[PDB]
Amino acid sequence: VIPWQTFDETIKELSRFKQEYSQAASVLVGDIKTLLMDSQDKYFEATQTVYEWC
Amino acid sequence: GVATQLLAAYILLFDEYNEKKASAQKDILIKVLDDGITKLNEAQKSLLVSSQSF
Repeated sequence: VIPWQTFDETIKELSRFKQEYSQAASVLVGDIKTLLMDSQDKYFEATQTVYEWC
Repeated sequence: GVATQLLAAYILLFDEYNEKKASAQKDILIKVLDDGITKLNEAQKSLLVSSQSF
């Protein structure tokens, strides 16, 4: 009359969805942030070198 | 610190044209500038790598 086992297992699958997706997402987001900072640094160096020549 | 004193010595000793220390002076200037440019470029590249490290 209270299928609490099935209820809890449902909640388990539901939570496990969001666990997996947070896990997959945040790593790649951090990779993006790294590449953004790297491109920034390359840009700074290139512009600096040009300006110093000019 | 060395550069600013060498250049002041250049201005002071060559207000006029002494022909005797003329040839040595060019050697001194070439030596100090070829040293300092290399120093500065290596320092900048090291700082760039240090910036990229984060």
